[PDB]
Amino acid sequence: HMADKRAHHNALERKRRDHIKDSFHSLRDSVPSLQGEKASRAQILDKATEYIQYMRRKNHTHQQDIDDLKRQNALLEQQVRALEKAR
Amino acid sequence: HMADKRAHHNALERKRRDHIKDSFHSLRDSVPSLQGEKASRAQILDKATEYIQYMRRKNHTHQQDIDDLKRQNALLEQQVRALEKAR
DNA sequence: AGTAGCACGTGCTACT
DNA sequence: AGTAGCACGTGCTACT
Repeated sequence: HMADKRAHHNALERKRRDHIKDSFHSLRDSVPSLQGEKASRAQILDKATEYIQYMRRKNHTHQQDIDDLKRQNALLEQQVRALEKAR
Repeated sequence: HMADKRAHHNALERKRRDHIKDSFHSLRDSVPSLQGEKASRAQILDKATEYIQYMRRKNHTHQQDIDDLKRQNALLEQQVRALEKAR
């Protein structure tokens, strides 16, 4: 019957929607701005998006800084090895 | 009437849900894994969560590496300035 | 044939 | 008094 066909479809929908609620919970706890405080689904999506843009830019600049200091370490190590050839 | 009260509540719900659909679109485009390809809402929430854990760890190690090279640049710059005092 | 996924509707709580 | 937000239901498309 229809009441049997609906109850089965409704059951499969709740179990799938409980997995989504768990994912919002996990995502909300992944953003330090929303961690521990009850936030709406609109805020979780938007803040995580802003936080991903922040992490990508900050990780990009840090990678640039690592390359700078490595090149600077290379010129310094070579200048020590050269100055150590003198007396 | 009820049909008037429902239509107004349904209208406010669609406009709010269209903003959430826009946020999933923005979030999906923030993850390089899901960018450009049609992904479900369960995947957007889970992959962004995995990508945030990845960015936080990789940004933490890069910050650690910047501190190492800076301390190493400091000992190298000092060793050059000392060796430059000789002849 | 069965279902994942989503648009849309609905009624309630808890706010403003 | 009005509504944001959510749990839950419902019917369809598009897959397996």
